[PDB]
Amino acid sequence: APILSVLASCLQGASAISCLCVWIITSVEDNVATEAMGHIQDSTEDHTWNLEDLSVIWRTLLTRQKSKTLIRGFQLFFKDSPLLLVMEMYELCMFFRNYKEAEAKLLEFQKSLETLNTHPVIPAMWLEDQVCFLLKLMLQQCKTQYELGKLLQLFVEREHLFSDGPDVKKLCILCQILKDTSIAINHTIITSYSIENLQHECRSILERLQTDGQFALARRVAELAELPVDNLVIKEITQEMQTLKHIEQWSLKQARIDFWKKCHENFKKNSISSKAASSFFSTQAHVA
Amino acid sequence: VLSEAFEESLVARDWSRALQLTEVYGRDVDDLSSIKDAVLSCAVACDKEGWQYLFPVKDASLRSRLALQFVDRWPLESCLEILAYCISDTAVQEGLKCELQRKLAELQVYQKILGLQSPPVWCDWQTLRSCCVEDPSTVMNMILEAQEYELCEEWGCLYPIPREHLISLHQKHLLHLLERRDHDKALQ
Repeated sequence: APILSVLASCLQGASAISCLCVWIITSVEDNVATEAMGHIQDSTEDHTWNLEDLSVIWRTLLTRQKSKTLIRGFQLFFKDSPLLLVMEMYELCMFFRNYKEAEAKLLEFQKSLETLNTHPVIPAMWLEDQVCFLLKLMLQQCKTQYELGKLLQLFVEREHLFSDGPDVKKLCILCQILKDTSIAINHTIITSYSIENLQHECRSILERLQTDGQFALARRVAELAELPVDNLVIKEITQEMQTLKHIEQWSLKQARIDFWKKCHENFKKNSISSKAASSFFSTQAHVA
Repeated sequence: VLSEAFEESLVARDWSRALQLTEVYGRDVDDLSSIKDAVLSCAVACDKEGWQYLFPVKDASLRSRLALQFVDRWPLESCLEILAYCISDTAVQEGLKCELQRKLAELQVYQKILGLQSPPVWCDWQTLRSCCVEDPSTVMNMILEAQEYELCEEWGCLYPIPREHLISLHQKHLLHLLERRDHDKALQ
């Protein structure tokens, strides 16, 4: 039932930060109400709630999307205090998708967090403790790959957050770096981003770009990883060579000379290491 | 009493005082998504603010079919965004993907055309398509007026052009390309 808890938190001597657990745990579906109860240890009548059980309740509710319940309780109970807006972003994003207002309300959240800092009932630091979970939850759970880019660019400036979150800068860079490509991210970097895991993943992304031939964006992509830019140029060269053989231009001397010259011409534009160019030559030389 | 709420709030399609009575008194279970998708649909195409109601429908096939149905009344600054993630969805049947993609092509082309000059060579998607239906010569002239041949390639690719001047169009781009010694582009 859920029209009893509201009366319960109206008699003289009820912890206003308690009855919220009762409401939010007794106004959902069966499996949701049950599987969330695992955090409890004692029996039903001997489990005085505190500012800790709401944590597992919050997490369980947000996971397996159901937010129009929390975004709804926090109005009867503890009012406009900032956690409400920190969750109100989550309806305009990842459900309702009018991102321009999302940017407008997140900054209002920051301003209020700063201003009101100039005793509460949600444990002061508890906000900053738990907002960092709504963030990675709003991020990890998104499905469409192009759906990711808009959030990752929304954040951008306000990077002080995501304490253990993935590195925003390089992430948004990669996002824009495929702003129209057919590829998709893998979320493996998203959940656990590392200085080396990024490369251990992006090697496949580079190979995938290499297969299609759209080599132009490949340079920008591999640039972020600070990986060796060498073989990419040689691969583009081989692709051109096979293209010419398909046009069979290697027989005609003029095109052959033009290609062998544009080879060095472009190679200057890449400033590759000497030895790689020496090999690129000597291989065709022995072939010649 | 609770069910005399939809069947009287879908008389006047106020689908914001009727998507409430399915979330406040609804005990938000999983299968309610279909009952929500229905109303969000039936309010997609009822007002000039159609942009912001065809994103939150979970059934992807519905996203597709509705977008193809009502791409018309939209500004070229928003219909593009609406189509983008649909074409970027990973579930729609491959049959609809071709159609939605093809429409994205024309949207992009009319965007690039709509701003070559500093002001109005048209008024919107609508005006430019009407003119393309109309004498398809002023647009081709303006397209060549920047010597930006590749855009004209599409601006006729969606609109068959005169069998006479097409050669005069085609050769000039090859000339310009050769001017910088770009062999492969000229070959293509």
